[PDB]
Amino acid sequence: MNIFEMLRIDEGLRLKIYKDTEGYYTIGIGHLLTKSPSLNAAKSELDKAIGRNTNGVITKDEAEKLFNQDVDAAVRGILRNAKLKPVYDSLDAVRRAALINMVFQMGETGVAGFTNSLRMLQQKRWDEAACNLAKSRWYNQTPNRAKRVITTFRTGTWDAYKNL
Ligand SMILES: *SCC1=C(C)C(C)(C)N(O)C1(C)C
Ligand SMILES: [Cl-]
Ligand SMILES: [Cl-]
Ligand SMILES: [Cl-]
Repeated sequence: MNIFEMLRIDEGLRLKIYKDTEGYYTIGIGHLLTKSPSLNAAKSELDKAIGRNTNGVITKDEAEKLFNQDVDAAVRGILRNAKLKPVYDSLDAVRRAALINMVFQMGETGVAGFTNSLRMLQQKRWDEAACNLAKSRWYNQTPNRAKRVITTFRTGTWDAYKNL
């Protein structure tokens, strides 16, 4: 297991524009296109992202290209953020992946806002952190995915991703 395999499990792979869990136009391996309700706006975002006039459909290689960029953007976002960088630096490789996962799904700003959870993580109070993380819109809206990420923070193992 690694961050790519983890996120691939959590985000799936779809080669045609589809609506994510929040009803937002997405493609590939959880590549958010726009929050706009306009399919045309989403298609324009796609074309710009890929560098060609798509028919709202991409190849597996193109999906994986955007995925690589998105993982890199999540890491870059953590490292540039004053709240997230110290937490990330304090974590082991497995838990770092769990943090990258959260950033991929909700963005740098969103995760940086989890002040209490971040403190418990930095403190290495794993069970306390896990309970605190569950008290969120994030957990309520995507409970199976959040449960997997939380288990990863609680244990520092890939147990939540092994049967998957
Ligand atoms: S992480 C959720 C938990 C709560 C809120 C109580 C106190 C019921 N627990 O025993 C857990 C730690 C499972
Ligand atoms: Cl998805
Ligand atoms: Cl992009
Ligand atoms: Cl879920």
